[PDB]
Amino acid sequence: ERSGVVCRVKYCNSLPDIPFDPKFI
Amino acid sequence: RDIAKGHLKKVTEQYPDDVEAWIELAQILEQTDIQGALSAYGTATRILQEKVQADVPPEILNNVGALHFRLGNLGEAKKYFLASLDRAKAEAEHDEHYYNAISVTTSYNLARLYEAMCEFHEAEKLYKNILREHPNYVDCYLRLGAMARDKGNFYEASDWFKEALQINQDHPDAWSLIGNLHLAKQEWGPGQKKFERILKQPSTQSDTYSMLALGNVWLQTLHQPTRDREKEKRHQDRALAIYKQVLRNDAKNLYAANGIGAVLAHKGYFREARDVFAQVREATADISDVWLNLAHIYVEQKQYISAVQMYENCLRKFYKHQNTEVVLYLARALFKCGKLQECKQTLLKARHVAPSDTVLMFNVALVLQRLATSVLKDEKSNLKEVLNAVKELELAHRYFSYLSKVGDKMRFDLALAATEARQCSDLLSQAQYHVARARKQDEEERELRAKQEQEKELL
Amino acid sequence: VDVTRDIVSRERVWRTRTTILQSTGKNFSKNIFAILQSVKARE
Amino acid sequence: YGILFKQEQAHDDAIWSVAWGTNKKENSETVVTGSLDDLVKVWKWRDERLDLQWSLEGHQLGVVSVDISHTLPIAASSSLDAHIRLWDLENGKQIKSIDAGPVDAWTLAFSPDSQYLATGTHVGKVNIFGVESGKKEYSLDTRGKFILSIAYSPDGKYLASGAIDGIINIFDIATGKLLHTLEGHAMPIRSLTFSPDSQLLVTASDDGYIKIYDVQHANLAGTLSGHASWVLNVAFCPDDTHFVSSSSDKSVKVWDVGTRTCVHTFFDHQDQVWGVKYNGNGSKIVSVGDDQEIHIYDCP
Repeated sequence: ERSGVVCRVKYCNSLPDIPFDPKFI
Repeated sequence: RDIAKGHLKKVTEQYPDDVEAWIELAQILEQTDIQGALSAYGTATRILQEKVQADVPPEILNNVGALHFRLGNLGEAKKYFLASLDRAKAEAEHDEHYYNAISVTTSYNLARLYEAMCEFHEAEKLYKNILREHPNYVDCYLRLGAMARDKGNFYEASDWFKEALQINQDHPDAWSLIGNLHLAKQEWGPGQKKFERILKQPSTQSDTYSMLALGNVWLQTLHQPTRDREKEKRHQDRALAIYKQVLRNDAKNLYAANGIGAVLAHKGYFREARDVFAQVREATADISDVWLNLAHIYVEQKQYISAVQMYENCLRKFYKHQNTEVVLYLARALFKCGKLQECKQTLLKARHVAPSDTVLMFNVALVLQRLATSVLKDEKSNLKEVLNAVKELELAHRYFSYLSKVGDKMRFDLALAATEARQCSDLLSQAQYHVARARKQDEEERELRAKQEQEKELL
Repeated sequence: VDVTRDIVSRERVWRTRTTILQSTGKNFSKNIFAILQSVKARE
Repeated sequence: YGILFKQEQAHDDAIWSVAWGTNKKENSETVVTGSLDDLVKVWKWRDERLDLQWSLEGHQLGVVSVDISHTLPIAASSSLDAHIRLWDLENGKQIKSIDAGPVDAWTLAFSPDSQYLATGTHVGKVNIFGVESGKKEYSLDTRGKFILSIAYSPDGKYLASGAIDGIINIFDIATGKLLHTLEGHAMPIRSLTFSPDSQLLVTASDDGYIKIYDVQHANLAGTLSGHASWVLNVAFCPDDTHFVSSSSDKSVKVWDVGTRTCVHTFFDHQDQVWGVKYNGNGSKIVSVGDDQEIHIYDCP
């Protein structure tokens, strides 16, 4: 309407964690 | 390695009694395509049977189960690990080859598999079996910690993680995971300089993962009202400096480029952002962040019909049925009809799992207000919908009252519901105006159906 | 102990942390640093 | 063991709650559904086939809970509207609308004698309502953050509450006081089920952990790992031998009470299942979800 919907707009950035692939003998 | 590939496809078609030729085929194929390694192991399983009916050594079978772990073949991967452990048991006397140690890492893989089954009970069992017999091992010590991290941070999750540093303070993976715990506590933002400085010893450096974590904890500082105070401008340029550093040491990191595009988008260069995010977009689509950040640009051009589809494309991961910030970032300047009522439906979906939010109950009141003023002003509309309009704005006024009594807001007090209250009062007046018009349109439709009744009597 | 070196030698790591961040294609950063300098040309 | 009935596109919008009547007050013959499309569809399961008996409206927001009385052929519905509408099923007519104003309303539960009506509230109180009065008789006040899940003891002697971050609160409904404040979970609980003998209790959090607690001394009988997603709904097999698990990954694992074993899993909903209930013995199993398609699972 008079103004848009409110948001805490952030261009965030995530991180992958440690994979732990099953090991290869 | 390329010459290895050439020699391997120099001998794969051949057979000068090829035995291990498939073993060293797949031994480089584990970096590469996994299916090639599968095929190599497939005929390698056979080739140990014809010269003599010899059981396949369990190192092969453990590794092919390890391949199927990253494939969909999880069940026969489990069968591979079982028969691997049996064949290691069939290596009854081979402590030279250390079948016991092979069983240790095989059990580690199988516990990691039980985690993929979400059989965390048996995962606990295998992990504690190994740690009670080889407590020097760390990865089992922290996957247990990771499992309780899935339950939560201040568990023995955090303590297995810290004792993993106690057994091995040189261990960068666990040390990173220490601050990964502290990512949950974002109020421990500026404190993460210290807990991500400990292994900024240059034996561990360069650690791209940690320094990108520094960039990320440095970017969460942004979107504050202190940018005009040059503070977040300095923060933007400091994150930019981190991103230049990781740029020079690695051109092919993608989380970096996501960071550069994010900080310049926070610098207001959104036409200068979709391009840099386009690069990581072809690089790999399977980064959940870039889906959001592109659609933020789209709604910044008000390109909703390019944005919300890619939002629900981000919803195509098997992570969470109502992620909250995604539908928040969905319902932003949503102004068309489905951008209003189906917007309400999305807000209801979020509210269903998140009825605690003040912002969400404010936003449903907002969108109900928008649709109420969409049906009473130039409308001249249906009876039933304007009957629903008074109830829905009454509900909206209930939330206007309810939120205003609450103290805590999203660090911006919502006494703005008060002007919505004067609005909804004049909307009551407008509704009392237009419900009379509804009765008028009802009586004229009655008279015209009388008019068709008489003429059909005439026919 | 002997178990530690005994296992970490014989296994292999094909999947680490750092090359997750690095992309499997070849996305150089000159284009990235060119537009980095280009926004500095607006500055 | 499989699916008997599948009900294609049973609702316009996603179902959130299910109610299948257990008795022989013509409620084994029917199903009650509660959805986002504001439709309370009374589904008469007649001739072993699922027919629409009534479609009830007026819940202006999406329905959060539906339930069927043990001792009566009537039903009740809640939503975000905070107008807990009470429904008569022989006619498909509303008995009353209990305004749990202004917003302070959550999922409901028919009492085992169907006299008291428990619900969750934003403050942490548990508000009890007269089925005849529509009035908040008394609120079971146990502080916390938000109340998400509740269940009566079917033998009518306790209450248990699941909160927004894993708070388990044990009550004596004969006196309405808190017995135990159990804390085995940290992540939100959406469903909890008293045992048919009310000797055990099931927990369904965002961790896939079915932590089963004893009731008579209020201790952990055992934790059971479940799906990969969030487990959402649970019902006991009424002969007190199994329990079913609705999750957030299009998958319904069926569990043994004792051996802690997924005795069966269905995958049949292509979308996230929300609600589950058994047969009067537990052979039939009803099941809803965002597929808007209701799957009925015969399980001998």
